Amino acid sequence: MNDVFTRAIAQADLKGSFLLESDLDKLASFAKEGVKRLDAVAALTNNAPAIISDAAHKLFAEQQELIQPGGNAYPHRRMAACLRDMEIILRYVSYALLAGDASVLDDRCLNGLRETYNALGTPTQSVARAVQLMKDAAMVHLKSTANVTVGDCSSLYSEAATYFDKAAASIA
Amino acid sequence: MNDVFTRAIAQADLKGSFLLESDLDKLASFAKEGVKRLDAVAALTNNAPAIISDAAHKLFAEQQELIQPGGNAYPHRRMAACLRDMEIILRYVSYALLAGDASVLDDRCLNGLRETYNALGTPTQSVARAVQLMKDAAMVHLKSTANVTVGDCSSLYSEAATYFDKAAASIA
Amino acid sequence: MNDVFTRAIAQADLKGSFLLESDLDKLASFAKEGVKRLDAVAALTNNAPAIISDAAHKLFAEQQELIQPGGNAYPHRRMAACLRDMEIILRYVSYALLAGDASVLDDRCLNGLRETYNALGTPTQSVARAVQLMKDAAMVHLKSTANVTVGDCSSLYSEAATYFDKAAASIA
Amino acid sequence: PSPLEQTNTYGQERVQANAVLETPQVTLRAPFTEEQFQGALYAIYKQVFGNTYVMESERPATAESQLRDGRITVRGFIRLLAKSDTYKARFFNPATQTRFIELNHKLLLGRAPYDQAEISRHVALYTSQGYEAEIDSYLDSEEYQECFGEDTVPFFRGFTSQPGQSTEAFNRMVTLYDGYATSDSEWDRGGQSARLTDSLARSTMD
Amino acid sequence: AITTQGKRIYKITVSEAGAYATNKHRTGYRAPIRQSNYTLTVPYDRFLPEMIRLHQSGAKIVNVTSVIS
Amino acid sequence: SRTVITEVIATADSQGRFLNSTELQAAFGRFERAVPAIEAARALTKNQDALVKGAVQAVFKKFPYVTQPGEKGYGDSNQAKCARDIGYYLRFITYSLVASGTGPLDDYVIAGLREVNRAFNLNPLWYIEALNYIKGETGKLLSGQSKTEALLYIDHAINALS
Amino acid sequence: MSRTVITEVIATADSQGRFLNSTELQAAFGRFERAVPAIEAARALTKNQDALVKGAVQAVFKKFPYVTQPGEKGYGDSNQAKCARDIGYYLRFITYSLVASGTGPLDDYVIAGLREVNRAFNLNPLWYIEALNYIKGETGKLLSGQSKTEALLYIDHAINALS
Amino acid sequence: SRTVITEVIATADSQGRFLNSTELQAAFGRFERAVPAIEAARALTKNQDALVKGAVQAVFKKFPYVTQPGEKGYGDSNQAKCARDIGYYLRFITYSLVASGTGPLDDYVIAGLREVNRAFNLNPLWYIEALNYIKGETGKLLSGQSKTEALLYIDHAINALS
Amino acid sequence: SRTVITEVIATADSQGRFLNSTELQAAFGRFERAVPAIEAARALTKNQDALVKGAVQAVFKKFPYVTQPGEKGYGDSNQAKCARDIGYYLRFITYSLVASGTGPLDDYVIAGLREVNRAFNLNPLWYIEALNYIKGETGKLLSGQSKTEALLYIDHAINALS
Ligand SMILES: CCC1=C(C)/C(=C/C2=NC(=C\c3[nH]c(/C=C4/NC(=O)[C@H](C)[C@H]4CC)c(C)c3CCC(=O)O)/C(CCC(=O)O)=C2C)NC1=O
Ligand SMILES: CCC1=C(C)/C(=C/C2=NC(=C\c3[nH]c(/C=C4\NC(=O)[C@H](C)[C@H]4CC)c(C)c3CCC(=O)O)/C(CCC(=O)O)=C2C)NC1=O
Ligand SMILES: CCC1=C(C)/C(=C/C2=NC(=C\c3[nH]c(/C=C4\NC(=O)[C@H](C)[C@H]4CC)c(C)c3CCC(=O)O)/C(CCC(=O)O)=C2C)NC1=O
Ligand SMILES: CCC1=C(C)/C(=C/C2=NC(=C\c3[nH]c(/C=C4\NC(=O)[C@H](C)[C@H]4CC)c(C)c3CCC(=O)O)/C(CCC(=O)O)=C2C)NC1=O
Ligand SMILES: CCC1=C(C)/C(=C/C2=NC(=C\c3[nH]c(/C=C4\NC(=O)[C@H](C)[C@H]4CC)c(C)c3CCC(=O)O)/C(CCC(=O)O)=C2C)NC1=O
Ligand SMILES: CCC1=C(C)/C(=C/C2=NC(=C\c3[nH]c(/C=C4\NC(=O)[C@H](C)[C@H]4CC)c(C)c3CCC(=O)O)/C(CCC(=O)O)=C2C)NC1=O
Ligand SMILES: CCC1=C(C)/C(=C/C2=NC(=C\c3[nH]c(/C=C4\NC(=O)[C@H](C)[C@H]4CC)c(C)c3CCC(=O)O)/C(CCC(=O)O)=C2C)NC1=O
Ligand SMILES: CCC1=C(C)/C(=C/C2=NC(=C\c3[nH]c(/C=C4\NC(=O)[C@H](C)[C@H]4CC)c(C)c3CCC(=O)O)/C(CCC(=O)O)=C2C)NC1=O
Ligand SMILES: CCC1=C(C)/C(=C/C2=NC(=C\c3[nH]c(/C=C4\NC(=O)[C@H](C)[C@H]4CC)c(C)c3CCC(=O)O)/C(CCC(=O)O)=C2C)NC1=O
Ligand SMILES: CCC1=C(C)/C(=C/C2=NC(=C\c3[nH]c(/C=C4\NC(=O)[C@H](C)[C@H]4CC)c(C)c3CCC(=O)O)/C(CCC(=O)O)=C2C)NC1=O
Ligand SMILES: CCC1=C(C)/C(=C/C2=NC(=C\c3[nH]c(/C=C4\NC(=O)[C@H](C)[C@H]4CC)c(C)c3CCC(=O)O)/C(CCC(=O)O)=C2C)NC1=O
Repeated sequence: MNDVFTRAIAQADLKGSFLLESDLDKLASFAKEGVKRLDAVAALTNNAPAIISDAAHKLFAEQQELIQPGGNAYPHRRMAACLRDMEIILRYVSYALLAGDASVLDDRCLNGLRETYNALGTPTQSVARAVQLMKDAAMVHLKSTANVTVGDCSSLYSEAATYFDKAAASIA
Repeated sequence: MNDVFTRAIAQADLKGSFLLESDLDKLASFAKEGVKRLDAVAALTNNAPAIISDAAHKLFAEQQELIQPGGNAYPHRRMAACLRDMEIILRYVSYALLAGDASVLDDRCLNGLRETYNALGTPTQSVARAVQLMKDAAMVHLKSTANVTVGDCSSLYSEAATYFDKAAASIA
Repeated sequence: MNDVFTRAIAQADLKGSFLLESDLDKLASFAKEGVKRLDAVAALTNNAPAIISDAAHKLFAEQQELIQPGGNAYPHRRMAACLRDMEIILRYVSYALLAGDASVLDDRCLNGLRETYNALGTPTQSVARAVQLMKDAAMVHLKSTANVTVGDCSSLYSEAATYFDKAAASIA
Repeated sequence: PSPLEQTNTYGQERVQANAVLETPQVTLRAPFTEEQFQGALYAIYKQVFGNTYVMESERPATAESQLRDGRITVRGFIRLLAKSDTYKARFFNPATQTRFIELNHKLLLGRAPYDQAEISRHVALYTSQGYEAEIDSYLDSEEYQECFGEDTVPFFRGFTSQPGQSTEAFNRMVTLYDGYATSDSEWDRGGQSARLTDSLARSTMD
Repeated sequence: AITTQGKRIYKITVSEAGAYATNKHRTGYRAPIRQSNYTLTVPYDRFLPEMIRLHQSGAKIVNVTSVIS
Repeated sequence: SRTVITEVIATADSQGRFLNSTELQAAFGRFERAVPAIEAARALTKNQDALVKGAVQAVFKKFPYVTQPGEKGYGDSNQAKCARDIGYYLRFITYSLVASGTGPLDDYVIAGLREVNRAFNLNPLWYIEALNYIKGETGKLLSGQSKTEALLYIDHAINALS
Repeated sequence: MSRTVITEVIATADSQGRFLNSTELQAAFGRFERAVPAIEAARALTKNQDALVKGAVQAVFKKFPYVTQPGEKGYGDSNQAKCARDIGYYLRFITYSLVASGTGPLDDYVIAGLREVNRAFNLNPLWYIEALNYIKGETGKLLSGQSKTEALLYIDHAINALS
Repeated sequence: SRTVITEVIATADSQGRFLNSTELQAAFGRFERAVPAIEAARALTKNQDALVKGAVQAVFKKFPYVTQPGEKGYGDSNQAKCARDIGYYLRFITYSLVASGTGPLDDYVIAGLREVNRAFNLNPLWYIEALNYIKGETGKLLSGQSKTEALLYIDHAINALS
Repeated sequence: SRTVITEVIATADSQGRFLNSTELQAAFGRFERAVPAIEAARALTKNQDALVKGAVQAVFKKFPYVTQPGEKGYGDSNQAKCARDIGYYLRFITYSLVASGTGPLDDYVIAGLREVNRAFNLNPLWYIEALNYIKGETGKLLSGQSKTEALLYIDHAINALS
């Protein structure tokens, strides 16, 4: 389970050379962006109830067969599992965001989810669509400037979007 | 774990509709005759040591390749496993009878026992023959009406016979 | 586990007969040579750390592409794992020698290690030269009669040879 | 450098389970705060029930409150949790007793069983003294205690050589883990069939 | 357990005598060193195995009191 | 789900022992208690739409501000969802009555209730009010054995809500 | 999976994550030195198994003759054949454990599950107790010295398992 | 691997919450100290070769008796190996600086050093005086908080070797 | 309660080992963040009364249907207890700022919050909105860092309320 720094260390060790000065500069730039990254992670943490709820209402507006009798999340426990998997996906993406790279998900969170949802009979595309709706809600919250030092987190918005979309692809 | 009544509720929720009138009338008829099934399983349980003793006695009467060295039940441990195997088979079928459903029997005994015996080298037809001796002794002790009021229990005998039938089919 | 005497008794049960006089003859021969067996196993135990050390020396001199970076022994935790591996495999083959029956080797040592190493990325061929260097180092101490009465153990010597041959063909 | 690259944890991620070798055990020793009360509880819950989600209404408030006071060790709370009906409903209820014992090994010792002789002995114990006796055997087994302790949360010690452990346990729990996502409910049909029995069959003979 | 015998839990007060400490040191401190004196709650059902395992651990019982009667 | 026979089976299986007199007595008791429970099931079956509409309008009486725009009760589709939820509750109560226990009810609503309540801000007091109205009106629809047992199912669900 | 001296030695040494110390090597030597009298006992008991089994049959008949009465489970030609086969199995396994110099063969082969056999088949151990008592009475002259007490130990272990 | 961000991320994952003030505050501290530590590691890379070769010579000036023909220290490939190993030690120290966590040392060299030394009879004290040499130079070649943290990491490296 | 150094010492005693870098850096983090939290505590010390009052009026305002007679909002003792509650919460918030951690706030209000919330009909969202008001004035009273961590602590209080 690697961050940008730890991974960089890993491949630098793989070539068996010292860290390259340019790599040092990239890590320094990451250090510069660290405060923005912490703002982003804190914002993601703060708006967790609102984001999970809003994603739920979009999902349920656009799909109803999930809640139909026998629908893949029909009972209260099963609907709760439906929502809590999407929130745990948010959990792990936030984890990667603070960690600064997308290794942690493919390491542990989405290591074997495909076969799990096939075995559960879960339609993958539904989980994917939930992921993009989570993405929409998340970007909506992150573009907010509430009580934050103004700047340019466009890199962070794009990179969290990469998290979301690659996780959604891995769901498939 | 599911019984025929529980499976009826299951289909009721699968269509999402309330319990019907005809099927609930059938359930009431089952409830009034539940005493019959209770008496049948009571006869099974009281005569269970006798039933297993007689079935095993005729089992070793017909088959002799087991008591000989290299037989599937030669050492005390192996035929002990055999004996408790028939014991467990009859016990789980009695559970199925109380449920009226083989789903408990399937979930307990038949989820993975056949490949278990394949790995062990145990032949299945021997176990099926043991099951049929089980049914012979069981119907002998149950179709007797000693110390109990007499009545029509052909449905109960048929249900127990069919449950041993599906058990034998699953194992072999 | 199943020692040589245990294997004799097991095959006797498989044929369901008493021991032959010739059986007791081989078993008495094994019992009388057990003293030389104990001398051999003591030779193993006394030099075991030394043996694993110099065997590793010949291995890594023979194969330099591993201690260097990018090798599955580089990060020096893999030093610990590798050394423990030689230690434990020599320990189990010592167990096999003492018992005189390679069964315990097969069970406790090499039931499924091939998949273990392949799923770990370890090239087992290296392990095969590892164990043959192990025998090369050990046989010197075995021939060492320092502080022990001299004698012929060509039977024991060949037995250990075939033991490590089993280990080689196994892990290969 | 080598023609082929081998990173530090490379074995950890090529095997389906990496973080378990990195994620530590948890202990609850001295009076402490609600935050990691619930943290340790969630860890234990994901641990013991094979990555099945432990639904909130299922938990006994009295047992966790008593553990909060500490009249019991964590081991006693594990025992009481094993006595919970929902535990049997998840594992004892839909699965065969051999598959039951394999799952119980995985979830109470973190490792697959060593040999089919262990399987036979443990089934014999279950047959002789009912359900809870086998669980009490695991939680009273000495290697569990000395390896974990009265106050340590059980974890997956698989993918890690245990003192005098069979070479088969690694392979079996590799086949049995298959990631975080693998739940052992009555669904997914994997917690019902005894995946290990075929491998265990080879152990008795040679 | 539910039986009249199964109830009547008995409190057990345990001291890590020198024998237990010597045993634990040589077996290895795979668990944190906890203080010598500690009370433990043990029902009738598992009453025997408690001081059995403590005796194989080398520890000795301080005293035992009965919760019920 | 969990019906008296199912706990009997599972418990007997636990200790690895056959059935005994006590569990057969419990099964017997279930068998005679089923008939009043079946009658209660019929009574709640033929009154379903009135049950739903009365509960929704009682919620209106105690919680009319909920129907105000910008809140949950506002919206025709929202109210269709309210009625559908209450109908699901009553159907599971019927399953509970026919089950001689709370097995299916627990399994299909009580497993995961407060979680969704927090999720969509679904106040359990709303459903407490709805089931209190159902209790009051079943005070008229039913009588005697069926009334009392259906009341115990409904107020068990209520206490689970609380 | 039979328990013997060397096998339990290997298991214990594997258990502690250690090699074989002085104690296990000395125990192995003791096993080698004690095997030869066990070998003599096994061979001598192998020679004269016919007389032992027939005398055991008549002795168990003499102890409780009522089992041989008609209408009892002991009466019958098949019953006699089974008695002879069973006692032959006992002496087979006792010689086996003498050879292994450990009760483990007997343990696994008979002592595993014997009790449920006796309860499910009403075969009270008393008849097999008498059989083993006759075996010890006859072997009190068949063997000598160490082999005598060696055989006595394992047959009495079988008795204690039966009792 | 192991580094303050990674312990935080694990103890928030395996514990199952969202992060609060303490851990993000630690992240603030790490992301701010990066520049001192990172330029320090840059300097270490900038002066590494003198460090390693003078470390070899320092060992010999303290351990000449290990060098004579007929004992372990004698040997040309032996020498190349000596420089190689101390090179990795310096290297992993640099990685530790970059990660701002004692992790890389733990994962690679502190993981299982003791028994491989016992296998090869490698006296850790050798590496200890090599690192003492290293700290003697870094006292001058580096300044302020950077020399502080570098000294701290190499001290913990000795404590491992100790 | 616990401060950051409390987890520091608890962990270090848990492994029974001496403190390495990371927890000492946490000690820093706390020390340099102390001052901003210090003026945050200063401000909250000066402003408390109006904060409590405005919380009372705001919760009466955006929840109008609780104010009228016949429910929780009506009854003088009710809003007296509201005022004492808000005073206690923001005092624990000051404690959180001083401790630079959730310790006092958590172990004083957060423990057992939900079961009390439905054990006395006290709607939590009442308290979420009270703390939202408190955010309302603190968005003007404080500035910079003090504002930032005060915001975070009141956010965590809300999050545990939510
Ligand atoms: C592990 C090797 C092995 C042993 C040890 C063995 C003993 C043995 N003999 C049996 C039958 C029997 N054995 C006897 C002999 C009895 N008659 C009396 O005098 C005495 C109590 C005793 C002999 C002294 C009899 C009469 C039966 C018939 C029981 C029946 O089938 O009803 C059975 C029950 C299985 C069956 O009835 O077919 C066993 C286990 N069989 C084996 O394969
Ligand atoms: C209690 C924990 C804590 C947090 C979270 C925190 C945030 C924080 N973010 C900062 C800078 C910043 N913060 C942001 C992020 C914002 N700007 C835009 O991008 C977005 C609207 C928004 C993203 C959420 C940016 C972009 C900077 C300046 C850095 C840069 O532009 O590269 C600063 C420095 C203020 C300055 O010197 O001007 C702080 C203190 N401080 C803390 O003590
Ligand atoms: C605690 C367990 C339990 C037992 C043992 C029990 C015996 C029992 N079975 C009954 C019903 C009965 N059960 C049977 C079935 C029996 N008769 C048939 O011939 C078969 C041989 C056999 C079943 C295989 C019959 C015929 C009745 C009476 C008819 C009826 O159900 O009304 C009744 C009610 C008789 C009455 O109300 O007048 C009793 C007391 N009841 C129990 O609650
Ligand atoms: C603690 C367990 C134990 C051990 C270790 C043991 C060793 C041992 N080996 C002996 C004889 C012997 N030992 C050996 C074996 C050695 N000579 C061969 O050259 C080989 C190089 C080597 C074996 C690999 C031989 C050949 C004899 C002579 C006995 C004979 O004539 O067969 C003796 C009797 C005389 C003496 O004291 O040396 C002992 C005690 N005895 C024990 O009770
Ligand atoms: C029961 C006895 C037993 C055996 C047989 C055994 C083999 C074994 N070696 C392993 C890892 C390993 N094994 C090795 C050694 C190999 N790699 C290099 O190529 C060397 C040349 C070569 C040594 C011959 C290494 C370096 C690892 C570390 C791989 C990793 O951690 O990912 C593992 C996985 C986890 C572990 O135990 O460390 C097993 C199970 N383990 C046991 O407990
Ligand atoms: C460690 C990381 C992690 C993963 C990978 C994970 C997946 C996961 N999903 C599960 C069940 C579930 N998961 C879902 C969610 C999906 N199905 C529906 O189609 C929804 C549309 C969709 C949501 C987007 C549902 C509905 C269930 C309940 C199915 C059942 O078991 O009956 C379970 C069973 C847990 C238990 O109940 O004990 C797991 C482990 N959970 C985790 O904690
Ligand atoms: C076996 C099941 C079980 C029982 C029986 C149980 C009772 C129980 N109450 C306790 C203390 C306590 N008891 C009380 C209640 C009293 N103090 C005042 O508030 C009230 C006037 C009064 C209640 C009417 C309090 C407040 C504490 C702990 C003090 C604290 O929280 O610091 C404790 C010790 C520490 C604790 O867990 O709180 C136990 C074990 N807990 C259990 O898990
Ligand atoms: C709940 C579902 C379930 C059941 C009931 C079950 C029975 C079962 N049979 C087993 C093996 C066995 N089963 C038998 C019985 C067979 N051999 C005899 O000769 C007969 C021909 C035949 C029985 C009629 C034997 C002898 C073994 C021992 C394996 C062996 O020695 O090869 C074992 C493992 C060994 C042990 O229990 O000690 C189980 C658990 N397994 C399950 O998962
Ligand atoms: C297992 C069968 C099942 C049940 C029981 C169930 C309850 C349920 N009702 C819901 C929506 C709803 N539920 C209500 C009803 C409440 N809100 C207030 O206005 C009323 C006072 C009160 C009615 C008494 C409303 C208005 C909605 C729509 C808005 C929302 O909560 O998302 C939702 C969220 C998803 C959706 O339906 O769009 C669930 C899970 N869902 C199920 O699949
Ligand atoms: C498991 C299902 C079940 C329930 C729920 C149950 C309650 C119950 N108790 C009864 C007898 C009764 N129960 C009570 C007790 C009540 N009345 C008093 O005023 C108190 C308010 C209260 C006691 C504190 C009384 C007074 C009677 C009638 C007289 C008698 O006890 O014989 C009756 C017979 C009346 C009828 O059938 O309508 C029922 C149904 N019985 C059951 O088999
Ligand atoms: C990155 C982590 C890492 C570690 C910990 C490490 C230790 C290490 N030291 C080795 C050799 C060695 N290293 C030393 C110690 C050095 N030479 C002595 O002269 C000096 C006192 C001292 C330097 C100051 C020695 C004596 C050997 C044995 C050389 C041999 O016998 O072949 C070897 C390989 C065996 C060989 O091919 O010679 C390793 C793996 N290697 C690593 O890559």
